[PDB]
Amino acid sequence: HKSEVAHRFKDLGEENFKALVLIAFAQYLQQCPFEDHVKLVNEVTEFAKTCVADESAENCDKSLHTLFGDKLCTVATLRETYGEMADCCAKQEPERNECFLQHKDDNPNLPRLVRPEVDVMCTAFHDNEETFLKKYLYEIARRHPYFYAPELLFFAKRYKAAFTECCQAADKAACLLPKLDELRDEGKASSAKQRLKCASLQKFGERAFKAWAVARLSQRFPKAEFAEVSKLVTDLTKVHTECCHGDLLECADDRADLAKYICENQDSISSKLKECCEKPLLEKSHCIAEVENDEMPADLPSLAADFVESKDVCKNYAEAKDVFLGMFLYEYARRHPDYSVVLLLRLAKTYETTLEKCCAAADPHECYAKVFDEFKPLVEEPQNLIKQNCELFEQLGEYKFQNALLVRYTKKVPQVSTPTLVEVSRNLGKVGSKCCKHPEAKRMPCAEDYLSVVLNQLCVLHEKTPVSDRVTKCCTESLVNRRPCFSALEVDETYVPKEFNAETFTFHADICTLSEKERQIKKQTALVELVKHKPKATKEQLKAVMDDFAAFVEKCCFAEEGKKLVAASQA
Ligand SMILES: CO/N=C(\C(=O)N[C@@H]1C(=O)N2C(C(=O)O)=C(CSc3nc(=O)c(=O)[nH]n3C)CS[C@H]12)c1csc(N)n1
Ligand SMILES: CCCCCCCCCCCCCC(=O)O
Ligand SMILES: CCCCCCCCCCCCCC(=O)O
Repeated sequence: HKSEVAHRFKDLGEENFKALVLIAFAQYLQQCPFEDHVKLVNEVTEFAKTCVADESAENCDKSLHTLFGDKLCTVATLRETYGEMADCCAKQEPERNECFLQHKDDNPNLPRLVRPEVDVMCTAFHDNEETFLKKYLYEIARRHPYFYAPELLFFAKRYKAAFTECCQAADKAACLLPKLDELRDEGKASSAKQRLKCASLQKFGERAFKAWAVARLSQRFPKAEFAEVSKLVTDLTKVHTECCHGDLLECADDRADLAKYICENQDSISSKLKECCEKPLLEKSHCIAEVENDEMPADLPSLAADFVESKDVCKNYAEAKDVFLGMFLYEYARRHPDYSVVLLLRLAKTYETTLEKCCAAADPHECYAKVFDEFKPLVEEPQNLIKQNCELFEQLGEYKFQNALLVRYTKKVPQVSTPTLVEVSRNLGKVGSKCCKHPEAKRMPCAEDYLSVVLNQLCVLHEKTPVSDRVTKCCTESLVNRRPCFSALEVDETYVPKEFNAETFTFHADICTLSEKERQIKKQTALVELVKHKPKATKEQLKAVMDDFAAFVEKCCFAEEGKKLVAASQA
């Protein structure tokens, strides 16, 4: 268009425009205070209004990158605060913005955000609602420079709904705190899923990402033909490649073009896209990315005809292996939306290995004739883990299930630090409470999403501080074999028990006033140290020690009765 900034202002609207501009500047100038960014937003917005009134006005014909880069280089504190980022200003726009992207700090050293009191938040939300929501956008954008800015607007509007409803209820804290914990966890999980998917795209290559996209899209859109799914996978791969690069402009236009195409070909893709495609342009791609699974045609034949019993299995495979394997993934994924994506990739890799061996053997047809039998043990393994863990979760509670996982994982790998074993087991316990409530149709896909972000953060700290050879051996393994190995870990019999420290098991009455979360973490910390001290302790012996601890904590609310509890448990 003649004035691109005017076109953006008319499409997004003034409110969304200012919010997106605040996020854009906060992701590049992460160290500048909130008041400086509010001034920059008002200046860009006032300039955009001159272009809407007259697209032929001065500088209105410049590109968004030029206008943004020129405005980024007008900051007086650019040389002193960001240093090498000021050297980017001596380059032309094609190289200047790339120089800006290279200086985005994915891990800035900013202090933790502290949740204010409920009465303070509600008062602040009432006094100045706009700056309240803008402060949220500023703090999260500067801490996550690659966070998709429209998705950040999606969270900000949910905070507005949370404070609007809860600050007028009879009990504000009971209403607001569960919603804030939900928005906090989903926000941290969103940025964590983006970082993992971007890092996996650079390491494992584009082929592995397309294989993942084929499986997930075929589950999402089972009524679509393979040519349609393959066209969506190509566009989706291009979208993620650029969104991972950091250029917000190219990322958003790609997602806009993809959502526009999907909404224009609903009859060839899915029937569940009626609601998402009626939403505004800013919310299309985000909505489609979380659309519900469509129903399968139900008239789908078996896969043995095209992939097992046909005489041209090796011929069609030799013509284009990834296309043939992609068609195998497409057909298997559209028929099993209850499987996890990594499970479908597990079956595709098995079918790929089989064809490589069989198509070169003497009798290929007889060789891969029983390939589907290899898929059954691979499918039963996660299914039996879901039933085994959800049944154990049903007998116990969330806290008791977390303590059950603590003893299991401490015996298997006691070399891991105690706060890590506690934090991981608590998160794995929340995975069980969230996914075991779903029916079996959504249990395995639910577990995959939450386990992928928990197993990665377990090794996000273990890669910086290695302490176990078995843990780091399977976080360097393939992505489809990461979870199966963690389930295949065994008890370390060659582990000498840790020395008994009296100060470790020593407890004081200060834990009786602490919150429930604090008393649990303190009790769960001592449970790991007990297993590290006596890994050969039976489940019956361990329960007797835990039952005496719950009774001693109730009676002591000191050190005299604690000495008898240590000596009795040490026998
Ligand atoms: C910007 O914050 N300032 C606020 C305010 O609104 N705080 C809210 C509160 O308690 N919040 C929560 C959360 O739920 O923890 C959070 C946590 S969400 C989050 N935190 C991270 O560190 C991160 O990396 N990613 N994500 C997604 C953010 S602000 C909001 C405020 C209100 S009155 C006042 N004086 N300050
Ligand atoms: C039409 C798009 C085809 C995309 C390529 C599909 C290749 C399937 C390979 C299956 C095994 C992959 C395992 C892995 O990459 O981790
Ligand atoms: C979320 C990044 C892509 C945004 C555009 C979405 C286009 C349709 C995606 C369909 C759902 C895919 C979800 C997934 O692959 O995990």
